[PDB]
Amino acid sequence: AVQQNKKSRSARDMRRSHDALESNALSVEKSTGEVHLRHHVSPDGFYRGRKVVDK
Amino acid sequence: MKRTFQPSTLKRARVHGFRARMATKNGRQVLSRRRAKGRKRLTV
Amino acid sequence: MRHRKSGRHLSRTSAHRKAMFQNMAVSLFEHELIKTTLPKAKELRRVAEPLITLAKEDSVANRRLAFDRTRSKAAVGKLFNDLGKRYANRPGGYLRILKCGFRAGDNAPMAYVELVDRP
Amino acid sequence: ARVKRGVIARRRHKKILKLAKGYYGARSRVFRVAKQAVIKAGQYAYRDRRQRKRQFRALWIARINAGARQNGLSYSRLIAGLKKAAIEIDRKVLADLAVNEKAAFTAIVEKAKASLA
Amino acid sequence: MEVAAKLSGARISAQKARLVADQIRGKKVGEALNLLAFSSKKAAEIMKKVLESAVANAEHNEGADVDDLKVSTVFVNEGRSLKRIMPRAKGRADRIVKRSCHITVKVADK
RNA sequence: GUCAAGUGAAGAAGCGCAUACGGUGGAUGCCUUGGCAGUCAGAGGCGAUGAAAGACGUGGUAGCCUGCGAAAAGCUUCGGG
RNA sequence: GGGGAGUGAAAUAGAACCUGAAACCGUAUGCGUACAAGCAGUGGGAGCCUACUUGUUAGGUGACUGCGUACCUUUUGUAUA
RNA sequence: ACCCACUCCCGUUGAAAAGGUAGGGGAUGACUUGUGGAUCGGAGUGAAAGGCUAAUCAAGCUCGGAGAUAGCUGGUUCUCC
RNA sequence: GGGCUCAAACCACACACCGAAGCUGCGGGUGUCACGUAAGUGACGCGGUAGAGGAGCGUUCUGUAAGCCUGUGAAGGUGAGUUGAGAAGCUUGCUGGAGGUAUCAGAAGUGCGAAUGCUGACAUGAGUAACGACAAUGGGUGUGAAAAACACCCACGCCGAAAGACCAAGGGUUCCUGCGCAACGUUAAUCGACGCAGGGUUAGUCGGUUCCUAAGGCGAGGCUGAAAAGCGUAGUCGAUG
Ligand SMILES: [Mg+2]
Ligand SMILES: [Mg+2]
Ligand SMILES: [Mg+2]
Ligand SMILES: [Mg+2]
Ligand SMILES: [Mg+2]
Ligand SMILES: [Mg+2]
Ligand SMILES: [Mg+2]
Ligand SMILES: [Mg+2]
Ligand SMILES: [Mg+2]
Ligand SMILES: [Mg+2]
Ligand SMILES: [Mg+2]
Ligand SMILES: [Mg+2]
Ligand SMILES: [Mg+2]
Ligand SMILES: [Mg+2]
Ligand SMILES: [Mg+2]
Ligand SMILES: [Mg+2]
Ligand SMILES: [Mg+2]
Ligand SMILES: [Mg+2]
Ligand SMILES: [Mg+2]
Ligand SMILES: [Mg+2]
Ligand SMILES: [Mg+2]
Ligand SMILES: [Mg+2]
Ligand SMILES: [Mg+2]
Ligand SMILES: [Mg+2]
Ligand SMILES: [Mg+2]
Ligand SMILES: [Mg+2]
Ligand SMILES: [Mg+2]
Ligand SMILES: [Mg+2]
Ligand SMILES: [Mg+2]
Ligand SMILES: [Mg+2]
Ligand SMILES: [Mg+2]
Ligand SMILES: [Mg+2]
Ligand SMILES: [Mg+2]
Ligand SMILES: [Mg+2]
Ligand SMILES: [Mg+2]
Ligand SMILES: [Mg+2]
Ligand SMILES: [Mg+2]
Ligand SMILES: [Mg+2]
Ligand SMILES: [Mg+2]
Ligand SMILES: [Mg+2]
Ligand SMILES: [Mg+2]
Ligand SMILES: [Mg+2]
Ligand SMILES: [Mg+2]
Repeated sequence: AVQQNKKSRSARDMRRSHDALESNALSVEKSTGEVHLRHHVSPDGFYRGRKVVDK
Repeated sequence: MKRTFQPSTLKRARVHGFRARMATKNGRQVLSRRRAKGRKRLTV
Repeated sequence: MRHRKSGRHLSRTSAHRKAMFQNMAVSLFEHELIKTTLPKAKELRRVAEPLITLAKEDSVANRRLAFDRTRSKAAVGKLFNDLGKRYANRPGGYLRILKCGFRAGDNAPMAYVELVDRP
Repeated sequence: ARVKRGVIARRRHKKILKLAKGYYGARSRVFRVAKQAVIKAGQYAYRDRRQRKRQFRALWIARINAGARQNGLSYSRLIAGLKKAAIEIDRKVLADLAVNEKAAFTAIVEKAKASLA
Repeated sequence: MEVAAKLSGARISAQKARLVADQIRGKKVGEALNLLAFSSKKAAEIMKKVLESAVANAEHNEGADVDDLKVSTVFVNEGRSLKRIMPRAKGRADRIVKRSCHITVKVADK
């Protein structure tokens, strides 16, 4: 099964009207002022104030 | 699945090599044709 | 449906699933802090936490039960010599699952699994 | 001796596409689609020079009908009255009076009513 | 002023890279950098490098402040494709297009 | 002011047309390194004194082309310059 | 891979390099577009926007509405499924 | 084992231009197999199916006659009177 | 179709009106005749496939042209305006950076949307199917810009008449080391049968060569055949022995 008619560029872009990416939930640590994913250990290795991975 | 090319350099030489071509008159014609066209490789 | 069912398939056979979580729990007892996927870390709770509960009572039968479920002499020794005594007064919750980011290779949600008292 | 077609062909295709400006999709971008649209638009435009005269006359007659019925006459009776009394004001001007100069249109309708009887 | 950085021949599709570009268009550079640092897309790793290279151009060639800059213009253009052959089931040969794109980020204080 | 009835902009997930600026692509123009066809001549053969055609070598530095042949991008001599 | 600097008459002549068309893909702006049925135009036509010539103007868009079933070929005959 | 290919299912833009999984037949013989060799285009070879002769067979492939022939199909390009 | 019934039905009569690219009006073009030895007037025409007849536009080249235009900007490209009945012409902004060609003639590879046309580029499908045996992974450490895939360690799993080790054929440097990651690898890659460079293969006894022959080949003379050749003796090759 295949198209009988080439899909128009308007119709192609209309299907893509649901393709937009969403932004993640970003939080800021208070011990360091560092940006991290909400509910995730910070890239430096802190979660809710304390260092957990210690690099 | 066995395919048509089963290489044997000895069989290749004895069927298509330079001395196989030079042995006959139609073989010499192949070498004349391939020299006239300018083939870099003459036989195999 | 999976109404009220427990467990994660994790795209594995049950033999491989059993072998992997026994490997992971042994690794967690040795290192006290490991990184794995978040789905594996959440299912590792139900395997590794009953082993620490068992290790609180040191006996020949409990140690043999530990060895049947870990198949590791080092893990059995650590459970009854260190972890069983360390968590004697802790009523469960010996593990901590902390979400790290995502794996670079496949964007898999990562988690840190650490023993609660000291990792 | 040898004649390249590139320059002349590009000029031809650009004239067509310039005429297809404002058309949807391939009708303004693709030559062999735009060529059909430019021809069809030309067929319509020729036919609608004829249709415009019909459309406007139907619009004048409808407005004259509305204006004359406000004055107690139907369109057909007003035209017959405008022939009995030799008034040659055409329907384009009559429809302009019926909208913009209502006192002038009333005077004409009264002149048609008197002529009928 | 407006400063730009351009990455030509980014080995990713223009369609894929435009999803990330639509997220950072019109944003302050600091916010856009934090969005790109935590995105799961491959285009965000590439886009973040172009964005911070544009920020560096604005701070060296023009002497600006990162806190005054915002992403004024970002667009992704299609680049050169690479042509490849993939075998199919019955001797059929299929052409693979390996798409690349040009990523232009412009920062401006204004 | 309250209520009722009537009327009603702006707020586009995306899309269209126009315009501007790009990208891709490599048309067009202009150009020529190479061809095509003649005209007038030349030469009308080369080879067991080893041909046509090659292989492998040959250079300060890897490869390929050109030349050359263990005397190997060349040796001797006679002229030109 | 770029941004400056510099070279150059010219670098959007920067080595995939003269010119640099079209398809095709974008970004920006203007107008239109979420109660509406079909070859997508054409006739009429409001509003909005822009520019001066300041409304009998030019450009862009175009609500709403009349009419309207591509082209080629082949055929007695084709919107023709 | 090896040779084979009876059934089903899968696969049918396949992992595969003939396969796979599960079953199946022969398995000291008119057996299977390696290396080398002989026979070929109105010719070969055929425990015979018009089978096979390099994924091509009621007469292989390749070049030439050759731009075969085609009362057939398709296509045939600027303007106006 | 809505709806319609002393009709918005049917029968008869009458007066109106609507209605086409028909007719008339107004302006314009053109054909043929006639008058004009003129510009032009008059009359009648002017839908059209196959097809006949007539009149033109434009493109490339040659002559006109050792001319004329052109770096104070050619051709080409891209907009705007304007002229003609049309093919089209002309003027100009920008781009471009060295060529172009008036006029009138002469020659044609002279005009493209179709031919399941040919070549290249790029779309749609669609960021979809798929990522090639369902033997299987988990963790720690290192390195690195970056690690699910690289290296190491601890576990787990798979083959084991092979998924291990060889000889032959076939391939030909893929072998090892250092450096490296664009492309290649159906993902990433620091890794590689990938890129750059260097290194590496040592025989009286292994295998060839050499000796000997099988099938079969070639084959001095020879016999045969229009030619080309065919066959074959002496011989000489030819391993799989
Ligand atoms: Mg439950
Ligand atoms: Mg899965
Ligand atoms: Mg089992
Ligand atoms: Mg939007
Ligand atoms: Mg200068
Ligand atoms: Mg130049
Ligand atoms: Mg260029
Ligand atoms: Mg609406
Ligand atoms: Mg619709
Ligand atoms: Mg109009
Ligand atoms: Mg209609
Ligand atoms: Mg019929
Ligand atoms: Mg019809
Ligand atoms: Mg059809
Ligand atoms: Mg249909
Ligand atoms: Mg049986
Ligand atoms: Mg039969
Ligand atoms: Mg066959
Ligand atoms: Mg025959
Ligand atoms: Mg003939
Ligand atoms: Mg023919
Ligand atoms: Mg009338
Ligand atoms: Mg009329
Ligand atoms: Mg008429
Ligand atoms: Mg007239
Ligand atoms: Mg007529
Ligand atoms: Mg006619
Ligand atoms: Mg020219
Ligand atoms: Mg064309
Ligand atoms: Mg045609
Ligand atoms: Mg689909
Ligand atoms: Mg799906
Ligand atoms: Mg899938
Ligand atoms: Mg695989
Ligand atoms: Mg990388
Ligand atoms: Mg093996
Ligand atoms: Mg190696
Ligand atoms: Mg890769
Ligand atoms: Mg290598
Ligand atoms: Mg013989
Ligand atoms: Mg003899
Ligand atoms: Mg011998
Ligand atoms: Mg032997």
